Amino acid sequence: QAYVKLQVAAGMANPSPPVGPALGQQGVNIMEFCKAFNAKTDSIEKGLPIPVVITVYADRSFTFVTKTPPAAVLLKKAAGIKSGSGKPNKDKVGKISRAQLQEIAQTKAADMTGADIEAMTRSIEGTARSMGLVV
Amino acid sequence: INPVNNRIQDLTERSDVLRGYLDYDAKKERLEEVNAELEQPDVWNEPERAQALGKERSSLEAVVDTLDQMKQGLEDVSGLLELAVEADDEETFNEAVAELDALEEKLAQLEFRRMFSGEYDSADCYLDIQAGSGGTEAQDWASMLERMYLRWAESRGFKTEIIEESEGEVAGIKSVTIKISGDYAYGWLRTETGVHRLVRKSPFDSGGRRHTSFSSAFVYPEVDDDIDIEINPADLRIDVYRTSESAVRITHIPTGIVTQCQNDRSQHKNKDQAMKQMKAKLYELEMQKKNAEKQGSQIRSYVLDDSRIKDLRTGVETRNTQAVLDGSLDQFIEASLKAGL
Amino acid sequence: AIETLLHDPLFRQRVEKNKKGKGSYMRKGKHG
Repeated sequence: QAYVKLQVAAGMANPSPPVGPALGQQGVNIMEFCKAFNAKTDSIEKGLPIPVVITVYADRSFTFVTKTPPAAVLLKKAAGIKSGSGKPNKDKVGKISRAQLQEIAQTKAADMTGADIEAMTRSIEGTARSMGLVV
Repeated sequence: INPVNNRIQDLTERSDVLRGYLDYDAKKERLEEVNAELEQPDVWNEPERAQALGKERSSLEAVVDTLDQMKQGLEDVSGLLELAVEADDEETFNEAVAELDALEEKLAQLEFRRMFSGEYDSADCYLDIQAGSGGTEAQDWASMLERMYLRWAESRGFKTEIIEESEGEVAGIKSVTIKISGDYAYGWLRTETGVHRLVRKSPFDSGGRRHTSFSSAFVYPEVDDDIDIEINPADLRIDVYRTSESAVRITHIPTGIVTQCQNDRSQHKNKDQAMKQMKAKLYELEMQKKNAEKQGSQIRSYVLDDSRIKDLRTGVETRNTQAVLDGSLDQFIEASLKAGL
Repeated sequence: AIETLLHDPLFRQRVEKNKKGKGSYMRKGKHG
């Protein structure tokens, strides 16, 4: 019932220029969602984006459960780069160690629907490669 | 530490300058209204318009956002420095010293971006120096100008090449086409299109009278293989002439403007070159027209007697005439760029 | 139309009249 993940950094309260009508398309108010986000934030670090479930009920009171931070941002943070890569196979911008990736993987485990952390690690590695960083 | 100290303030100053140049308040205002519009859900019903709005917003945010970051980043750096000072620890101090560089670099990049607004600034270009009416003196002046420009190019790290040269019988040059080559050449040189007023006492004159000569420079970027428009075969005239058999002149009839080439050894090569030049010229003219639609020719006055050079439009004067002649004209060009003429 | 622009009388080679040399002689000064 109108569930979509679509938002930017958690520290930016009431993101109307990035999101705008996408969050306030249905009958729920713009103030509420922002407030909720803010509330969520207090238990975690600011700066990073965070996705969340938007099950918009008819009563104008929505249930919501946060997920892990975006795959990309986390990956970036271990790398230590702002812009990833333009034309990655021709010239390499940076590179990552596997141990770090593995470490990163383990912390997400709650949201990750999988028993094996190895799998997660390899997924992360793949993602990194795609971005443009030879492991 | 003194250099580090110097760097903190200087960076801030330059940021401030940049902001001023931008005239950021207007931009901010624009963003605000745009943001509001975006927030209203009826804008996305019409797609193209919505897209346009989105495009508008982001850039506005980003320039302004960049500025904000600079303001804030600088502050943070300052705070760090203060902390270091307070607590005699080496690592902190080192950090303070270092972190600032990146911000400065970013600022520089931003400035560069601001400077080179036009789409073809990055590409290499064709300088074209045609001498005045006067006579020998004019030719001499033209030659001098050419020399200056080549020296400037050399200083920059640009690969110069003479596409065409026509010589003056007594001295100097009647006219000369020069292909400059390198990164962002046109972005610098596009400003220096126009007439240049030399004023000096003529050695070619028997008497010691004081002569006033002119010479146009005209700069156009290389746009070959990218642009869709092509010259109509009927309007294009090819023409051959002797070197000083090999050389080729091209003529366009509707606009009534020509371009030539004599640097290549065979005819075919020359003709192609001419065509390339001609198309570039056409492109330049079209863009100029467009600009005009959207919306005397003398740009600099080199007075060698009183020993002052003064770019007219910008209003920057210098007395080291010799230096300027030798290719130290960067200063003028940057000023011009800043002005945004 | 650059060549035509260069041609215009605007940009014709001026030469400054002498004050002490050849064309020196003025019959009547700027003031009496």
